[PDB]
Amino acid sequence: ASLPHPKIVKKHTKKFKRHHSDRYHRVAENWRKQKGIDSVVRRRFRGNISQPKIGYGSNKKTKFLSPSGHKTFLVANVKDLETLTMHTKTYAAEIAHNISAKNRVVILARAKALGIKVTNPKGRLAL
Amino acid sequence: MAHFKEYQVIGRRLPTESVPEPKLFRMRIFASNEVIAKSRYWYFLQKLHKVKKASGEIVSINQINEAHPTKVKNFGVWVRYDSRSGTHNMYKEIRDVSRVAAVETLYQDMAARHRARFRSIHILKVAEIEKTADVKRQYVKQFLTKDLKFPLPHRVQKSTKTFSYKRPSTFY
Amino acid sequence: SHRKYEAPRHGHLGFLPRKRAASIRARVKAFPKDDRSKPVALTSFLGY
Amino acid sequence: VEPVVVIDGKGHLVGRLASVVAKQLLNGQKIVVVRAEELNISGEFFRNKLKYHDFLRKATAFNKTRGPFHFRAPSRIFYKALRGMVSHKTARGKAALERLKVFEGIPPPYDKKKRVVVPQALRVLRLKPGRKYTTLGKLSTSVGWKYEDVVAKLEAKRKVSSAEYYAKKRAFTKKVASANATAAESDVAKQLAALGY
Amino acid sequence: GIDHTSKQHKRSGHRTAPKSDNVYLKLLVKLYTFLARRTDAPFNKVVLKALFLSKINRPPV
Amino acid sequence: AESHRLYVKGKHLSYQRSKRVNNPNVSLIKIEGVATPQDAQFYLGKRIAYVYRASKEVRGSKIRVMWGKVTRTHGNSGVVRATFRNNLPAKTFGASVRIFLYPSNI
RNA sequence: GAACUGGCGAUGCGGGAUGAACCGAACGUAGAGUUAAGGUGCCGGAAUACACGCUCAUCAGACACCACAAAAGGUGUUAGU
RNA sequence: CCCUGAAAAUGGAUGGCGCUCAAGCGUGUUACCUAUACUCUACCGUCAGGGUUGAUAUGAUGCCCUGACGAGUAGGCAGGCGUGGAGGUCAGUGACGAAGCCUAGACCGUAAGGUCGGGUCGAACGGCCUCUAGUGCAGAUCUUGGUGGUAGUAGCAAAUA
RNA sequence: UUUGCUCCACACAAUAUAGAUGGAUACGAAUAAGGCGUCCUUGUGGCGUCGCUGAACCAUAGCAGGCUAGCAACGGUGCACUUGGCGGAAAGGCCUUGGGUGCUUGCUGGCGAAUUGCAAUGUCAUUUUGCGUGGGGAUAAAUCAUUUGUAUACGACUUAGA
Ligand SMILES: [Mg+2]
Ligand SMILES: [Mg+2]
Ligand SMILES: [Mg+2]
Ligand SMILES: [Mg+2]
Ligand SMILES: [Mg+2]
Ligand SMILES: [Mg+2]
Ligand SMILES: [Mg+2]
Ligand SMILES: [Mg+2]
Ligand SMILES: [Mg+2]
Ligand SMILES: [Mg+2]
Ligand SMILES: [Mg+2]
Ligand SMILES: [Mg+2]
Ligand SMILES: [Mg+2]
Ligand SMILES: [Mg+2]
Ligand SMILES: [Mg+2]
Repeated sequence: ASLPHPKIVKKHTKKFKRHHSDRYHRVAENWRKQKGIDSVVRRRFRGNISQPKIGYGSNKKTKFLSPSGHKTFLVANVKDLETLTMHTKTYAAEIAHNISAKNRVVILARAKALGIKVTNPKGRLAL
Repeated sequence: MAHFKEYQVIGRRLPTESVPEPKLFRMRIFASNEVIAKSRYWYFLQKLHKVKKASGEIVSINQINEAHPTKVKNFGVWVRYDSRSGTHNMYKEIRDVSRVAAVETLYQDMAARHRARFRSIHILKVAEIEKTADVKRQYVKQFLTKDLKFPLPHRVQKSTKTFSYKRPSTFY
Repeated sequence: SHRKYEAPRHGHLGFLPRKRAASIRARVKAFPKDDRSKPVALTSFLGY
Repeated sequence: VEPVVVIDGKGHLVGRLASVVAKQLLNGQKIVVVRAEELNISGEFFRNKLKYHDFLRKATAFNKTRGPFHFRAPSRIFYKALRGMVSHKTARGKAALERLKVFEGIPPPYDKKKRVVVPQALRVLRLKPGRKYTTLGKLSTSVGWKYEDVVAKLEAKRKVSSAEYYAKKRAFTKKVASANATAAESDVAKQLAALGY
Repeated sequence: GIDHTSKQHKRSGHRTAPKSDNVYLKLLVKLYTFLARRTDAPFNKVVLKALFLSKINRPPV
Repeated sequence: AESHRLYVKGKHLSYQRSKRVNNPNVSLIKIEGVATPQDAQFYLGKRIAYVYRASKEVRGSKIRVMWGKVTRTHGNSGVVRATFRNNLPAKTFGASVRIFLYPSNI
């Protein structure tokens, strides 16, 4: 597997959705801080949505780690994949979205031969 | 509070060069603890003599226990208290087995019948009545008759359970 | 402010609602008190 | 303990019984209340009739059929007291309310079931002797309940049938106790007495 | 709650490093940081602090 | 025999709550035959099962269990506080739970 | 319309049903324990606790800010001079 | 304490139900309930005080040790996210499918956002270090354009047919 | 109107559970009074006894309860078959009679259990529904359209029509 690590605690799995993005179509879900003078969200009235705070920060030991325990590194070619040769216990390769299928076959073959875990090996597989 | 103790508190003015060995004034104070006893002592010395806690001293505080706690006595109690529109002196009689218990009953009774708090009451004097025919209140005299005996009609028994299967009775 | 001239109400509040009757035959809602000493008899009749 | 609890409402105080029953239903106990017409309210009859007339005069001004409803039957006066003691506008409170049945008299099948009392709501245990009290069937009749007499007739004939049942049961109980008397001073009886039975 | 007698999270108000990006100045700073840490001479501390100073705070001599 | 019970009957009353805020993480359990905190102290640490039925067979059964334990006494009348691995659903306010005799100290 | 101080504005949280200012207490994210003010018949978490009295109102009473009551009067009832 | 004094307009408010040796009033002793408050612990950030070079196994704005602290409009400052274009670089991605668009499918970040899979599509487009600005919208009876409910509703009833 | 509908029984499948897990175990009145037993001259009677909680009473032992042999009494319980009687407040239940058929832990034996591996509800209930099997049972209406005007804005109502 990956390097041993403590249990990963998230401290907030629920997405921080913008106030009234469920009310109006024009208000997107991307988080925005309410700045109104009277806003109940800004004033933190009970029963309202929670706002992002630095106290929600992830434990630095487990930060950026996937559930499998690897940090994700985006690769576009074999040479990009080769940089993880000595870091197979801490990093897993992820193949970029715009890599062609025939180049993905080569990347996957090299990754299997070197022992790098690929996050998305089923992308663009012919069958 | 109502778990009253009786303390003797003896104090004096702070000794000076002109008058060493002051006169050692003493009171009997009904209070829940010694801190309150000492405070009540200074309050009363404050009111009677030209002395205060700063210019004075507490030489002794001692709890006074009942001589015969298991001997039913009759107590005459003289109190002075403040009503909503004046100050009044009262005399009351308590049948009880100790002075602290009698004072407890007195405070409960003053609170109940005259809405007088502990704040408003001065205990002037508590004295055992040495013999009958000196008891002046009928609510105490009625318990001094020979071979006194009374029933307790309509006994209500406390249930440990929500439901009962038997339609309880009040015989006793 | 008050009505400024008193007048009795228009119509009777006890004949409400002023809706169509449920049936063309109005129903008898009370019959005469029974008296067991008299012979058996009908309390009402139907006609047109 | 038992799946259904049948409370004889005779001689109970309405509010204290309603509080007990509300807690039972919310805790998940099925309750049937019988003889609601024999429930008691503290205070004199005139005073409680005045209170009910104050309740009667509260109605929605622009439409009386959507206003507060004034149910006259004793079982409904008790039910109304238990509401307001239950959060009836929620699903949990509604679920508690389907756990309750209230009747005047003792209709079947409860007329042959065991009835219980709630001692903490019993008038004879709660009220001070000499305090005046009201009877629910009499208050309901003065308010407009129509069925006091038919309930009384049905209660009288139920009491007759129950009396013959009790006479049969008392005779059988006497002979069972007689047989248990003959079982004494035997070795099995002596051992059971030693063990506590 | 704490009845704070002083402002919270207050920065010291003194430079801990040169504001510049001169690499040779940063090498001098790291040299005198090592000296100021591993020696008890207050000269090294004084020189280290002076290495952080702005232009108006280091007038020509 | 006709009886096979090895647990003590209990009722799930509510969550821990103030007047207007509840805490789903702690449940209040009324154990039958317990009227004082002194008697409730015997049940501290005892395992609790909420047993319910589902239409879908999962692992060879249509019966599912929620497991928890008694943590402390509650109030003056023998009610106890309990915690479950997953909090009780809150439609079970008034439902029956089972308090087993293990872990046992007798 | 001024004075001192504390607040609200700029502030959520527990309590006062409800409420800018009152009471308690001021706030990173969680766990456990203990409390404040306020409460513990039921709604509602928590004693239909314990104890001494008082009150029956054919318009009882039921917690500060606060959502009012007076002069006067009663062989109602209680204590007292 | 209770009662009289004590009269207002929709039906209503010790919060409600109700409560009468109280679930009322005065008082007293305990137990119990629960705040984002207090205590202890973990984690995030900030601030402060420190350690670390006979090469610290070549990152010293790094790694690490210790303590305390964390409300916030107007406002100040800091570190970051995102967009069009420019220099450099990855001899980066791509018709074996770039960009775009849809996706109660997955992953990373407190967040701005980033990444991946699937569908559609057809010609260009990214990462990083820097440079630059016509660089981020929910409001302005905002501009232009498009579209609803109203609603199959009002209306299509003057001038003889 | 598809071999449709309905009731009974067993077989399967689905569906859900406001929440079985020994038994809801029946006088009526009073509470400054009652219950029960007994006797008499039958009462608002005499005598005795009881309560001070259901902490009771009843049920309760057996591979979740197997197989088998006896002893003692003719009892206790289950299942159908039954003879009746009572119950209308929502009766839908209660009291019975007589055989049969199992079980009996009232008392003595004999055989079995294991490995679910040191716990995991460890599944033992009961609403509802459909598809089947085999045994009884019965053989319509309403609406639209037309029509009336005791009705009527339209719906609706009220009439008529093999
Ligand atoms: Mg997340
Ligand atoms: Mg506003
Ligand atoms: Mg504001
Ligand atoms: Mg009427
Ligand atoms: Mg302003
Ligand atoms: Mg208020
Ligand atoms: Mg508030
Ligand atoms: Mg203060
Ligand atoms: Mg209350
Ligand atoms: Mg409660
Ligand atoms: Mg969408
Ligand atoms: Mg594409
Ligand atoms: Mg083209
Ligand atoms: Mg612009
Ligand atoms: Mg816009």
